[PDB]
Amino acid sequence: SDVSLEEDREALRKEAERQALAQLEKAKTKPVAFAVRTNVGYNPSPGDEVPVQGVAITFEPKDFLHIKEKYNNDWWIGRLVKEGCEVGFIPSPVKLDSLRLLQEQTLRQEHVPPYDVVPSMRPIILVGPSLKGYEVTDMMQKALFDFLKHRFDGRISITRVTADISLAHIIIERSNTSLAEVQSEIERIFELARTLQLVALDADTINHPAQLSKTSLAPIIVYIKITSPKVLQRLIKHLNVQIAASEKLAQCPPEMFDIILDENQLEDACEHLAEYLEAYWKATHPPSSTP
Amino acid sequence: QVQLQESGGGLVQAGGSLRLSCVASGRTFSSYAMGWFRQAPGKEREFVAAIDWSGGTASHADSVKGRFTISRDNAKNTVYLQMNSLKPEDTAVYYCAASSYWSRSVDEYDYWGQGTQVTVSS
Amino acid sequence: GQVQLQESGGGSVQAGGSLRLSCAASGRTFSKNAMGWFRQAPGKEREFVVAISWSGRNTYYADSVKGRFTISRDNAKNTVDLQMNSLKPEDSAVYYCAVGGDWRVYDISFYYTAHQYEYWGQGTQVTV
Repeated sequence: SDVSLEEDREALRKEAERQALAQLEKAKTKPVAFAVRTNVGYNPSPGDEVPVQGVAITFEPKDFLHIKEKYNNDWWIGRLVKEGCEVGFIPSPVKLDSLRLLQEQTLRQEHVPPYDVVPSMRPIILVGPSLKGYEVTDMMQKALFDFLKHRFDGRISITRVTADISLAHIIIERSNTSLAEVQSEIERIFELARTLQLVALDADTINHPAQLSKTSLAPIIVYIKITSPKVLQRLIKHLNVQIAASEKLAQCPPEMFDIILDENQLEDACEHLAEYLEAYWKATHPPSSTP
Repeated sequence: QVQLQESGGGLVQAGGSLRLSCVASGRTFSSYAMGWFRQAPGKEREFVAAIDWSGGTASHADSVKGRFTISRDNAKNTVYLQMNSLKPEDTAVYYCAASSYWSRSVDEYDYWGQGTQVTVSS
Repeated sequence: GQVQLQESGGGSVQAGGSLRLSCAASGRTFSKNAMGWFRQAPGKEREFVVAISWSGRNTYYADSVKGRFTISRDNAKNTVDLQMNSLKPEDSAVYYCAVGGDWRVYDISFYYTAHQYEYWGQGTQVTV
């Protein structure tokens, strides 16, 4: 019986792999259902019982994953958001938590959830050179938005966000001004990125990347940096409040920004931002997803 | 198998506030996205709100945006639905459900509660 | 003893100086393993310095060395290099390279934790 059942199970496992593989090919051109940012890394092992052997996706902490379908309770179908990465099998939180426990027992070693749902396209948010609401920063950011609207026409959505999305004590600030409106704007930003178009936000209340680091918006922070305090004073002529936060932005650790635009010429800064966003467009629109 | 139990339903008034809760069994609560669905009599249940695993991301139906707020605490295995500005159109049986996926489709949820009835007097 | 981590590039430098450390791994290809550097000063407990992911896409530095040190990795040659610039006397210690364990599921804290590293070099001295 032990031999006969192993033969029947091998034929059943072989057929399940063929259909699982066929389901994977269908998912190459399917729309992205949602995206997650990972808090863990995953190195697939032969014993993980992947629906198709060797076609589980490897990823690292803080990676972004585009999810296409639910295969079963243990497995999703999706891809790492990176050029050259194709759709594969991604473990669900149910599966990841069991693999994590097995590892801890093997090595004799309440975890934070491994995935956070984030927008399918990370929203672009500009910070710098100084405070928003003033002419110098507003003019330079409007110049960058106008360039993006032309360079990425038909591929980008630019929208204004007047709600304080940093509130996504803070109790007093939320009492100043409505979590309903903030949550509504958050969901609106998620919706704008659903079809994988680039999303750029004119967020009035976001002047520093620490104000939106703890959110699930996972934004692309673009730092328009005027390195010379004298040039800023020249352009301004409330200088005191403006010069202080430009100093504050310069003090920020560099890894808190995704792009630092410190080029001495504005046209070179626009090309730098355009090159970065074209690479992000490629990473989110692989050639295999278009047929 | 996760068991879910809703509570908090009853007879309420338009303009008031009501807080529903759902307690889950098992030790894998944080591995599931939690959703709330509501059901008119004789009709199929429809999406209300969903909250992701850590509670950092939520989605709300258009008709309840700004009025209803889903939340969770993984330490008590509990999901909440804060319903403010109750309208007569909110009268329904409310169900909580658990999914290993992220979704607002009924078919992609794996475990369901028995529901709790909310009647909003006009 | 099939796995061996050979380290080179230590020595003594004047403060504000620079040095390059390197570690060549042999015995395994270590293609999905992290690789990092720890250091230990006399009378001080061992402490994390820097680590690089198996892919080379992600690096992790201790705050005490951020901006001054940089790590790189050549997997074809199975080597890691640590460029240390603007060296300070508090950087004086024996530096050990290490290969991460065969992690199946891991978070960022694995990179900073010595007991998550499986193989170690013998150490190289670095003074001021």
